[PDB]
Amino acid sequence: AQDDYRYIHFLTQHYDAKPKGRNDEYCFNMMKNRRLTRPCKDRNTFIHGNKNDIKAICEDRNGQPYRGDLRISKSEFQITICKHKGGSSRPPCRYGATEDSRVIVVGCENGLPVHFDESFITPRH
Repeated sequence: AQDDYRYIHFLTQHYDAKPKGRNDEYCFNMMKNRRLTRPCKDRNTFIHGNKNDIKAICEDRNGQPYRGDLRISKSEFQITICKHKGGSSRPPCRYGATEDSRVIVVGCENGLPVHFDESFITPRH
């Protein structure tokens, strides 16, 4: 069908793949690169994982319906949450990369995963 226009926006924003650095200057170089985080937008999750498996959170099986609209994934995805620590004004802002490795709640629009909830907590954290 080739419906690869819609959630490319989603996978630019959130999804990454290969955090080669899960540090601070990782997230600061992604602050500069992605540039939707000016003047230092604080929290922002990147997801790392298989790209086809992000797509297949909007199956129904491999991401089951949570709260009659939303999806909760099957697989634990890596999430590197660049969460801005320290002084929040001018660059160098830097970021507190707090990694979790957990199931994610996303939401689908159209039947493709568009939304990302950063609200989902595990009962471990």
